[PDB]
This record gives sequence, structure tokens and C-alpha cells, in this order.
Amino acid sequence: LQSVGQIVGEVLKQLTEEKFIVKATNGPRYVVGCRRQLDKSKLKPGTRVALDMTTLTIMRYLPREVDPLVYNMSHEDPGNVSYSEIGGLSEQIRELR
Amino acid sequence: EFLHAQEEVKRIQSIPLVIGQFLEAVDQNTAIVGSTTGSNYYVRILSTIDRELLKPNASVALHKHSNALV
Amino acid sequence: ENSEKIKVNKTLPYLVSNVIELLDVKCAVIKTSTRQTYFLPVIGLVDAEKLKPGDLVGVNKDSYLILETLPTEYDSRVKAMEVDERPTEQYSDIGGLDKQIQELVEAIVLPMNHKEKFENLGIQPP
Amino acid sequence: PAVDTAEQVYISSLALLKMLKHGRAGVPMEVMGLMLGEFVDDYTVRVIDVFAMPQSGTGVSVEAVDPVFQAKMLDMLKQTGRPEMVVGWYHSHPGFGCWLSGVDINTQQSFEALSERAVAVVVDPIQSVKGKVVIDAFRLINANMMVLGHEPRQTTSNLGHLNKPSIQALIHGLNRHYYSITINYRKNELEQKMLLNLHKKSWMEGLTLQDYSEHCKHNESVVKEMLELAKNYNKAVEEEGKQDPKRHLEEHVDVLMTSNIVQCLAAMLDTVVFK
Ligand SMILES: [Zn+2]
Repeated sequence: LQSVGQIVGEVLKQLTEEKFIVKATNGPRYVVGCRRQLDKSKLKPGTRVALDMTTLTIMRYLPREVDPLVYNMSHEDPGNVSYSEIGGLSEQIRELR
Repeated sequence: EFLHAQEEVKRIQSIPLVIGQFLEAVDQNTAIVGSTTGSNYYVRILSTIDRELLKPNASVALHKHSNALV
Repeated sequence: ENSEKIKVNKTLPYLVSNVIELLDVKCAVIKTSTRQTYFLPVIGLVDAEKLKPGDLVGVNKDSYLILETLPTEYDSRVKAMEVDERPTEQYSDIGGLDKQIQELVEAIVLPMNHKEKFENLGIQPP
Repeated sequence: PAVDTAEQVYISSLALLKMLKHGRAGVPMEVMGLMLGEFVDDYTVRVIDVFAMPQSGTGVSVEAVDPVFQAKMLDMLKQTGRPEMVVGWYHSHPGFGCWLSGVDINTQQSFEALSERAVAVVVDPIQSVKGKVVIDAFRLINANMMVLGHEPRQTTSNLGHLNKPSIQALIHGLNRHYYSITINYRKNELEQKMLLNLHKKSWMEGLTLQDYSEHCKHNESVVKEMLELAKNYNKAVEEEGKQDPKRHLEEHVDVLMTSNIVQCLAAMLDTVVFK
């Protein structure tokens, strides 16, 4: 309960080895710095990172967004349908495979 | 004392700073800028900023609280 | 005492929010109803196994920690589409339509009633 | 009787540091706690120590000051070397200025009930970005004592009018329901020399030559800027907006000169000293 959530945001140009331009998801564009210890090379334009919501400093570069819409668009049951259940499409099955 | 004062001036434009877009300057010490929050503001220019860089669409960085163009 | 400290820290202006994929270093990403995303170092008072992407959680209005799991809400119109009054017109009140009545009943009610007469045949019910 | 504008609230460095630490930890939520000190006289109130109230769901309200926690905390500090009294309560307004909410007035009233000199202290953690310490102290204005009783603080000296109130407080009710009290940081030796160690520059780095490749980069790049600058000087003397000559020539010459002197001098000292 003592913990506080961090602000997510995509990152942009690395102005220096310490000053970076993050872009909070549906939010403003800031210039911010990595905390102290995180890598700087992997901090490339297009890496989801968490922001401390007091100084907006970069911490905990997250892998990437799954966007639960996409999670539903993957973890959906397609059925047990096999090729031996489709009939009369043999040439078309050959093409698709 | 001048070293102290100049150190404070430098300390003003330290991170975090909110990025925005430069609109046309008003006077030597102030200009209008539209922050990337969407809102527009009439903001004092930091006298250290070189004026030639102020193109009418340049990306600039403002103080997070006072929106000061720094 | 620890539980009542939780209870006093469970006053409910909650900021209902959607869950996004979970991370290891067990910890969650949240999208608020105010369309801003947060990361939580720890999910909160709910367990990781319960949550899932595209879920409805009530979070702290300021710290945004998850402290409630909510029943999914689709839309007010969708609930308005639900029948609560349960109308009363009898099948006897329908005249001449006996063949159509039988077709509709065998197509709709029978799969709801039994499912045994269909599964004993192996057919997909209409 | 009445209080005066020259009243000074003395915040020691330790209490001040604990105030910012608790504020910067509590954000975005506010944080509250009780200040430990003493009312030395009518014209000043001293605080020497402070401790944090555990957070709750009541926000910063009179409900938040836990009686048993406060009693235990006071008892334990009594047998460690600080039997002070609760001179008041601090408070944090994240982002929003050093004003007083309506819910923030009743709690200060409750604190005044114990002692009329009980001051409230509001500390903004977020706005204290740098060596600007944004902090203010308040005490209630007792309604009629301003409405008809008139000026609530006797102006016997000029020590109270040497500061300008913040417009935010005036909007939220400064000089109408609460009045500010001048803040004074009573630091002393053995407490300032210790804080100079955060950047001390130990003699180890005092006698390093940095790295010659990087210093060569600085010298060469600065020289390129010198030539690009002096082009503008040659263009500008002809004239008969950030005028390059004065500003940039003085700055660049100063920086390059001092950097090179320091590097060469340190190299010479290391040459003569390290065998
Ligand atoms: Zn307050």
C-alpha cells in the first residue's frame, strides 16, 4: 500500500547520454533523465519506460505494450478443426499451406 | 555572487521540462508558446537563450511549473 | 490491527481502470478511465492469478494501486436490451401459426431444455 | 493582546530535511505529522525535531493524527533525549501552492485548541525542485479579531514586512482566515560542515588530470566555436540579439583558459609529486 504507481510513456530522441525526450501515453512531451543506473544504449526511440510521477525521471524501461485488445485477439479459442474436417478445398488448402 | 547567480540561472532549465512549440515572439524578454499539453501561454524568455534559434515552429522546453521558456 | 489499517485505507473513491499485460520484475500496467497509463511496482490487494488483460479494477484515486476487482460492465444500452418484465402472451394466444410455432420451439427451446436428444444424435443444434 | 508580524518560526536543518523527505515520499498523496519544539517566547516559536504520521484514508484531517501512535512516539523520544512538546503540525500540498484548504483550517483550529501558538506548516515537495525551498507557516485569523478587532498582528517592527505573500494564498484566503509567519532556518556549525560533504570533492579527485582525450575534445570543439564566433565578430565590427563578441568570446575564453590551466597545472604537480 505504501507503493505508488509510475507513469508509463514512450521515449524519443536521446538528447545527451542523460537527457531524453519521453512521451507519456496520451500526454505531453517532456525532457527527462534516466534514474542513475539503467542502461542508456537500450533506451532507443520506441522503448516503453516507466516515469516517477514526482520528477518524471526515467526508470524501469518496460518491454512493450500488449494492448489487451491484442491479447484477446491472440488468446481466442479457434476450435479443434483439422484439415480432415475441411472438404473439397484440397487445392486451396495446398495453396494456403 | 555572479557565479552563484549564473549557477541558479543554469539550475532553472534542469530536467524535468515540458516540451512545447514556439509561437512568434512578443518582446525581448517574453514570447508566446504552446505547450505539448495543448494549452498556449504567454511566457517570459530566459535571457540566456540565443534569439536566432527561435524559429516560428521550433521545439522548446519550458519550466514544468511556471511554463517558463528555458 | 493490520486488517483494520487496510480497512481505513480502503475508502472508496476508486478510479475504475483496465488491466494491461502483467510483468515479472506479478506486477501490472493500468489504463485509467481518464486515459492515462500507469505502472504499478506491486499490483496491490488483489492477487495476480485473479487478474487478466482487459479487466475492470478499482484503484486508489491518487496512488493508483489496485485494491478492488470489479464485474465487467458492457454498456447501459446492452443492459436495457435485457428483458426484466417477462411478458405473458401464451402460445394458445397465437392462431393458425402452429407449424411456425413448432418450428421456432424445436429450434430454440429444445436446445435450452434438454440437449440430450441432440447430443444422442451428434448433430449441432440450430 | 495580540501576536506580532515579527514572529519568527525557527526550523532547524534536521526538521526541515525530514519535512522534505516525508513530502517527497508521500506524493502524490499528502502527508502530515507533528512538529516537536518549544515556544521560547511570544515573538518566536522554535521547532527542533519532527516525526511522520502514518498515512491513512482520511487524508490530512484531524482524524489522521493517531492518538496512540503520537503518545507512543512522544514517550519513546522522551527517553532518547527529546522531551519537547508538539508545537504544531506540518502538511504537504503536492504541486498546489502553499495555501490552506477548508479541511486544512479545522485541523489547525484543533491544534490551536491545545496551544494558541500552535503553527501549521505547509511544504510543497514537488515545487521544491532545486535549492528553492518552497515552505510556509500559517496561523488562523480568529474571525472578528480581523473583521472588527482589526489588524491581527501588531506591527511593532519592520521584521515582518520584508517578505511578499504568494498570490495563490491570497486567492485561498491569506490575511482573511489565516496569516503567514516568517520562516527562519536556524542552522549552525557542525550542521553546515556536515552538509558540505554531499559534494566535497575529496583530494583524490582534486589531483586527477581527467582524461587527455576528452580534454582534447573539449579544446578542439571550443576552438571550432571560437572560429565560428570570430567570423561574426569580423562581420559585426563593420557595423557603423546576442552579440557574439562580448558574451560568447568572454565565456569561451574563460572556460578554455581555466580548463587548460587546471589540466596543465595538475599534470605538473603530479609529475613532481608522484616520484
Ligand atoms: Zn492544506
